[PDB]
Amino acid sequence: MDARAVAKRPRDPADEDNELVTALKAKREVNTISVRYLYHADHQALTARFFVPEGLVEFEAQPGALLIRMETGCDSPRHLYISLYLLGIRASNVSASTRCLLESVYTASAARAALQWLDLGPHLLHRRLETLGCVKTVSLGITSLLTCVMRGYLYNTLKTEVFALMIPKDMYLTWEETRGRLQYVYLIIVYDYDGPETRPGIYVLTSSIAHWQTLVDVARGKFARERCSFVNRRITRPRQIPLCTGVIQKLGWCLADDIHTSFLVHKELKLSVVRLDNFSVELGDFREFV
Amino acid sequence: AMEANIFCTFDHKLSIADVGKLTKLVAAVVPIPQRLHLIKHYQLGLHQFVDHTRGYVRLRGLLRNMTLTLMRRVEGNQILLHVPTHGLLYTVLNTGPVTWEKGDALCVLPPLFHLLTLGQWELVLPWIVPMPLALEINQRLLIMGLFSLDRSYEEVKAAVQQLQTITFRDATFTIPDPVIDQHLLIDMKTACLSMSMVANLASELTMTYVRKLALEDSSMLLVKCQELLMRLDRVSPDDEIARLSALFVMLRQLDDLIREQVVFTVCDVSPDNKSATCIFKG
Amino acid sequence: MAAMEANIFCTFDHKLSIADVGKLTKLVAAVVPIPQRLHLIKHYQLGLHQFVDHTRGYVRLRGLLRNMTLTLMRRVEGNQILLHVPTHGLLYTVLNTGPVTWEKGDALCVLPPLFHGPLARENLLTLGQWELVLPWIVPMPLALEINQRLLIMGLFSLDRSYEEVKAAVQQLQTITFRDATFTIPDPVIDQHLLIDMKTACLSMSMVANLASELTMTYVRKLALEDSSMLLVKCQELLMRLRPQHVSPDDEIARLSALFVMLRQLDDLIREQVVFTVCDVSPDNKSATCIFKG
Amino acid sequence: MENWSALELLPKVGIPTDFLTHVKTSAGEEMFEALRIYYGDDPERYNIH
Amino acid sequence: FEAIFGTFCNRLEWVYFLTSGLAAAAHAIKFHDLNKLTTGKMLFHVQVP
Repeated sequence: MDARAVAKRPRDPADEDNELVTALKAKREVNTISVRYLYHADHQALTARFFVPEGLVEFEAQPGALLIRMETGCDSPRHLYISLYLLGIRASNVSASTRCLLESVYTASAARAALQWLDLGPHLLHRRLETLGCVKTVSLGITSLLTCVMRGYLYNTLKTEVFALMIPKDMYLTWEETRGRLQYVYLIIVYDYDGPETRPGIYVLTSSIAHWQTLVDVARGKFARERCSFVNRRITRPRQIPLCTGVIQKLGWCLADDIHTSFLVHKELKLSVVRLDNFSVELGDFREFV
Repeated sequence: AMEANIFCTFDHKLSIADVGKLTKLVAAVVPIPQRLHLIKHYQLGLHQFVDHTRGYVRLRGLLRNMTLTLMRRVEGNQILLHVPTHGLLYTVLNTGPVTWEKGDALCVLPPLFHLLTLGQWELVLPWIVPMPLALEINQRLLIMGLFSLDRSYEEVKAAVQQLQTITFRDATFTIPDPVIDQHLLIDMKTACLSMSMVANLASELTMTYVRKLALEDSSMLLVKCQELLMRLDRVSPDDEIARLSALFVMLRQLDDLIREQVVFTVCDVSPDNKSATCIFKG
Repeated sequence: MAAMEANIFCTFDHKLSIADVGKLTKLVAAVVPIPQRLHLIKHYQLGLHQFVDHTRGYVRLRGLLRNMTLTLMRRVEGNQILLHVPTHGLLYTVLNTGPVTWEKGDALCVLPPLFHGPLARENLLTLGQWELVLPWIVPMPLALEINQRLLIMGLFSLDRSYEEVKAAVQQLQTITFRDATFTIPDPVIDQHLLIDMKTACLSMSMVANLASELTMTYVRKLALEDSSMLLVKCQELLMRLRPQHVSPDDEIARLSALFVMLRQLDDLIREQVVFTVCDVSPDNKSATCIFKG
Repeated sequence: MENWSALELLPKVGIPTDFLTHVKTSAGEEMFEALRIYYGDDPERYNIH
Repeated sequence: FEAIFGTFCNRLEWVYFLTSGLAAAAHAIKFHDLNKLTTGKMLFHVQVP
């Protein structure tokens, strides 16, 4: 209340003693646990633990990959956790050589089970999937354990390693050669409305545009073949009701001076990837555009 | 280092069992009409909003602009509300009728099915629900309001019986009917009238405007559009100005149902499924 | 490079008077557009004076203003402007400059100014053929009304004369939002307006197709039984003149696509919430606000 | 416009005032010739140029 | 062997403003309120010979 408390400098939230230290020193005991600097105290990476089977943990020992979850209508698994690299089979944008490569690495039961689950219902993928963020750790037993990051950066504990998000080259998509100073990165899923080939187009867009109207306005003009395909399937097959010709959502933002190239190695099967070093995660829900 | 805690006093004598009832509702959500500092309980929740002749949609339009506070602590003669900010993470109770999982996106809904009670006061808290069930409830309620006038027939009673229940994971739950005593509430009447008006104007003016635009057609897309409209289809300009402004005002009187902003996304739920940890989002 | 710094020091390279700094210290906690996001920028990029083309296309300026960076002004001292960049969801106040009245609980939006003339007498920093014009911060009803009226003028200007469109210009430009008058400064037909009209007409045909039987004839059914003032106000804007089949598992997908199409229509005029004021000042000049940027 | 960056920054003499009404109403019909009504801790005094 | 024959830092040429002779064209004065000044003007007055 008085002037000294508002005239005092703010208390250092780190240099003041911890709650365990001010509990110990007031009663003066000792324990075998070293206490005086708690880990993760100066953290803003909001983590979340995740359990996964062995079939979905390949290409994940190297940290940084999209842990996008799904749901099956069957009641025993209510959700499952697909990696972005495992979504490349249903990606129509993935080339046939790269698809034949990454089908030769996910040959466990869970991956192909998810692949069968993806293309079975009467829905598209945008009401089937749900994005979470990036994985940074792996316990790697038989049933592994993943710690995603919903919001914040991607760093190791004690801040000594800024982890990086990789995306495969067949999903990378930039739209201007003069890249901006700060740029954002969005998750585009488009749909070609062919009958048999309703497998969607997966894209990870990296643009300087942060607005939503001026992003979907320049997104209508870069998928006009698929837009006209939507109108074409609307007119040649009436009394069927499709929707959400494309869907975008905000994934995060990077610094645009370190988005580079690399290659993942997993059982000596290399794969050229676009690497984003100082990635941040700021999620947005699946919005759509026609 | 105290945080933003709205002091919510009461205006009534409570027993010790009343506080023992109220202390079970710690990590729950509460709607507040204004970001104030000191408040009674008459402006605490939704029972101040509940009208006899107004219904679900008019409650939801007065639910988009509420500070969704929590209840950090309860003590003698006062409650400590806790305003959340976008970015942090907080524990939210599973007070909704439907359970959640790990990774869902959660939003707010009025309580369709039926806590502290006084003589004029009943403490009521809003439903917190995942997004697909929210969209399912919206598209159920609008169509069930659309079957209001033709309710007299014998098939449509079975049709609204089918539409009355929803299905989530092990949640065979049903909703109350929007129509009471064979006439629609004015809330859902406006909600359905806006949809019927925008459909009836889209089926009337779009043909004229697309054939006006077809001379400046510089894409391979608008021609398929007007061909589609032509295949479906088998005055003074102030009327056109009035019709376009009527179209846009009936669109403006509709945006409470067309979307829902994501508020919470769960991160990990408690075992036995009574609370969860959620990062708040705007 | 370094990341998005919290502080942008704007330095006036000119010489200054005293009265101009007297106006400059009144404009603390106001909004500015910034395109560069450096640390020690000059005053050329500050404000919207770099965007005044010889057409002053209002839909063009409206599309360009959202692409810039909203930033708050602080610490008006001698030839230093501490521009505080915004962050997601914090709470710090603002200061309006336009004569638009504000209330509580409503949202806010950034917009190019209105009735742009010296009769309004903007005292906005005249020096060196450069006037610092500020973006207006308007609430959501006024912004929705001006966007829907600009789209009505865009869609109405097809296949009509050069006198009836002038008769619509002289009628439509008056706005009377909350007992105050605002005209539309120089609205021109533009290619940006044209492609927004194109998307709007496509979405209008998609709702014209995706509407079911009952979803169209509900107002015609209601006009036989109930009678109100709203129905007589709207039914004389429609045309003048026992369900045969009904399948709710079809209507559920019909309305599921219909809400998507109506979202695709209404997103073209309901731009983006950029400020949500919790409480205001009673003199209606400043306001405590939420979610800067 | 008067130099309002000086009157609320200098040492002023005290005066027991004699107001006719509450001061917000006395500013309502221009008993003062010029006016200024700031509300919060305004930073107009926190700078000197 | 993988013999390291020494690690080498980089000591810069420590340049100060006044040891550099370009400050011979400069009259350098500190001023602790420099962001509080706006325009430093001087005047002159010459009667003609």
